[PDB]
Amino acid sequence: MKQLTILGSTGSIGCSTLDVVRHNPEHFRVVALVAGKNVTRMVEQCLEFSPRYAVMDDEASAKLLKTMLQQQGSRTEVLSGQQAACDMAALEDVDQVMAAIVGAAGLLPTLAAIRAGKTILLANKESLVTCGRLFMDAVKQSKAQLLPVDSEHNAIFQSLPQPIQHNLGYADLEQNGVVSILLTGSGGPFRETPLRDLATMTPDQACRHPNWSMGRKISVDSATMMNKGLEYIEARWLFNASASQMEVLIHPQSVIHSMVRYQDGSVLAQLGEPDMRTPIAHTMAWPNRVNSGVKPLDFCKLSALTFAAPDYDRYPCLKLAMEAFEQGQAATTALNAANEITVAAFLAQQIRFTDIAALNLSVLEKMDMREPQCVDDVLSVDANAREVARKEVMRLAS
Amino acid sequence: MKQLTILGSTGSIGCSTLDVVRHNPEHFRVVALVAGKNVTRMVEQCLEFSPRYAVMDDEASAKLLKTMLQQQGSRTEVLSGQQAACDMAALEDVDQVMAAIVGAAGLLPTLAAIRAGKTILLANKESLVTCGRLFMDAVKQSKAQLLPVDSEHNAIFQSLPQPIQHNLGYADLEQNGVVSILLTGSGGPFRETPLRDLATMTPDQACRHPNWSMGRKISVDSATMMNKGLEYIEARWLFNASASQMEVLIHPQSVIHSMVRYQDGSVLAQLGEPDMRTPIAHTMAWPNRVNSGVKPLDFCKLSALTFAAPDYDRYPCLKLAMEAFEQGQAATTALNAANEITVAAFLAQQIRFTDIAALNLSVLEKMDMREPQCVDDVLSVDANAREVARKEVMRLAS
Ligand SMILES: NC(=O)C1=CN([C@@H]2O[C@H](COP(=O)(O)OP(=O)(O)OC[C@H]3O[C@@H](n4cnc5c(N)ncnc54)[C@H](OP(=O)(O)O)[C@@H]3O)[C@@H](O)[C@H]2O)C=CC1
Ligand SMILES: NC(=O)C1=CN([C@@H]2O[C@H](COP(=O)(O)OP(=O)(O)OC[C@H]3O[C@@H](n4cnc5c(N)ncnc54)[C@H](OP(=O)(O)O)[C@@H]3O)[C@@H](O)[C@H]2O)C=CC1
Ligand SMILES: O=CN(O)CCCP(=O)(O)O
Ligand SMILES: O=CN(O)CCCP(=O)(O)O
Repeated sequence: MKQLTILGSTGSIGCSTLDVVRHNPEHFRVVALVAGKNVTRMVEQCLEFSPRYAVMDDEASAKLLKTMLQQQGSRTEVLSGQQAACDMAALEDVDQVMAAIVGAAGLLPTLAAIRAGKTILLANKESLVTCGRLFMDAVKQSKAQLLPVDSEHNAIFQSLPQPIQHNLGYADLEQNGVVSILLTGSGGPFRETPLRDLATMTPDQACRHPNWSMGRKISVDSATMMNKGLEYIEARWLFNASASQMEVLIHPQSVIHSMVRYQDGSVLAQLGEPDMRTPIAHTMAWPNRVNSGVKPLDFCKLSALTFAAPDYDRYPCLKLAMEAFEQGQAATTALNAANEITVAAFLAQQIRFTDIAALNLSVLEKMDMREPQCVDDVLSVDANAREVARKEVMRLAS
Repeated sequence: MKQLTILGSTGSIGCSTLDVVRHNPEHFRVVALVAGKNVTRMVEQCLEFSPRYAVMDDEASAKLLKTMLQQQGSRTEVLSGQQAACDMAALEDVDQVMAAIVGAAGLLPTLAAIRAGKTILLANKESLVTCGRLFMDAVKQSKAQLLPVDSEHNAIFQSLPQPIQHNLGYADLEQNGVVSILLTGSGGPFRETPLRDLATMTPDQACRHPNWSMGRKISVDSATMMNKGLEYIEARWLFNASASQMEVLIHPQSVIHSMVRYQDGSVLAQLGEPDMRTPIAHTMAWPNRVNSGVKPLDFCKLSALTFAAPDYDRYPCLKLAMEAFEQGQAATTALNAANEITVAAFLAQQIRFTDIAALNLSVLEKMDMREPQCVDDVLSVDANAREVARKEVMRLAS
């Protein structure tokens, strides 16, 4: 049996992860749950799975949680704060850490798991994007194995040969017959929206993905295709790919999750229902397999699968992220930090949908800072670009 | 470097194979070529690649070949007949044998390669279909590794995990997380032809595949979907799959070549241009990769990819083959033998297109014979069902 600490257990991926455990009691046991403010969800999960520990990031939420748990007679002890999260990710009995906190806030707890040599089920993409080579150095230095959870990177992982799978980010693609990595695809809920209508799209409209049920941040990133930009940066670190070995493709139907080109013409791909339990269960069981709760993909009830090239006028964010990689880690760290702030601003109805890409570009220009040489510098650049992002948000606020 | 005997070098797959060699002189060398009657093609290939030996099955064709070769000053020695083919497939210097003769005639030379412990690049599907468990017993008994060349079985092979790849036909699918094998797909050139028009389709119309350039036999089998029936039988032996672990799906566009379901919902698939150099080059280089001459599949210039369930009224042959597997090896051997005769009859304009499935059914009923216990019995059943098939052909001939 394998034992998990789940970071961000109350989110969409954390809930999908717990459902995989729920469908496989004899293979998986949850030792610790870690979240932020969602008390009702955490108390559902603590009473159900009886974890040893439960962390809420915010102190007042931990108090409410302990009151309900101690009333029912639960054995789950409640802690709080960032360091508690880091300690839960480094427990001796833990075999796997589902890194599924949203944004760069999940960096430090995820790095604690990596320093303790845990198997990292990596979903929290903003952490790798913002930390870059320093994240990959930390994994190599320790005894830790990265298993990508993100639909796209998991699909690519499953379509890569074993020398790559067993030396992720350090193996050579060309030596193993890989020409490029094909990153798909959805294109968001405003794919077919007229360009001049994009600015009037509300948060509720941006969070209604046709195929995916996700958190709010990641759903807005799907709409702007900043998600694909962040996954592009991430894929280059995860799979040791250069700009010329990367491709980006819109696939509206979200059936194909991503692909890998090979020298002989072959393209290996992962397919299935647009449902995160599948890739989550891939990593939890790898190199074996388990049932995830997802039913078999019925090919006779599908929409015709199409592909199209991404239009940078429709998706200014994609361009921002792809060029931020060429600009370096300071700009990338600054971009991700800015995108976190502007997406939050958009959801709070402070700015318009298309203001996300305008203000993101603005923050990047106003940032002038040295390339991070350590994790502290990564957080200093992140903190400083958030300050700038907030100022710009208020420059477009009613 | 690796050295090949190519069986059926002058056919469509043999030509595709030689083009892979042509694109990789430093990785591949042809020691021997083996064909039937196509003298102009064999003399092209002997003068180009300067093989040690060249076999033509028919004696008069070997004479014509030797005349031209000895005039130019070629070092290639010409032999003839079936035993010569078997000896070429068992030469000490040979590393790989491309089994690409059409029909059951390729059985014995392919079995010679298997007894000599060669790496079998298996394209000749009628040999495995007609020989069944006895073919798989011969491979296990020897030091031989099967690498499927057929578009579909190669795609499946590339989408299966390594324990299956390294113990093909003897490994357990369920233990390795495989739920089913998804076999696609094209549906032939008469897919959208009205049912009542099928009987007036000419040989020339049946050999015009939208996506594939193949030999005539295999193209008619695509039109009746007997090809998919033969690949269904073959897939069950190659990958140790039961009826419930097999699926059949029409995919008109021929972009996806076949897929594999997994327990967690995952479906791994191979994609690419409909071009046999790709899967051929997969096997020749495996587990490495080489260039095959096939360009990268442009996803932005594709037709929408559709899938549909096969209709047995449109494709009576598919039903015949799937049920012939339940009926045993004698019926399967008899069916394949009958289909060889009727497809030949159709191409020679002796019977109509839809007469293929009628006469195939007829032969099966009139056959009453014991299950083969050895290779000799397989050939006795094959020989006897050809006799019957010929009689039935003349019962519908003008
Ligand atoms: N959902 C999906 O289909 C996919 C998500 N991802 C990525 O995975 C990550 C998770 O996304 P998703 O689950 O959708 O986001 P959600 O908004 O649904 O949930 C995020 C989780 O993180 C927790 N969290 C936030 N801040 C902290 C903190 N500082 N300390 C500890 N926990 C915190 C939240 O707790 P709480 O809610 O209690 O406040 C919540 O449980 C993201 O980085 C996303 O980009 C990648 C591919 C797919
Ligand atoms: N073409 C394709 O895309 C695919 C083919 N296959 C299978 O692979 C095999 C090859 O098919 P394909 O190349 O299309 O067929 P072709 O008709 O194009 O060629 C068949 C080859 O076999 C040779 N041959 C026939 N009889 C004998 C004999 N008795 N002794 C030695 N050689 C002989 C022919 O020689 P000659 O022409 O000189 O008489 C020819 O070179 C078939 O079993 C087919 O089902 C499977 C998947 C795809
Ligand atoms: O894992 C899932 N994602 O990454 C979100 C996919 C939606 P997109 O393809 O529009 O980014
Ligand atoms: O390798 C190629 N084939 O098997 C022929 C494919 C055409 P079909 O899918 O119609 O059988």
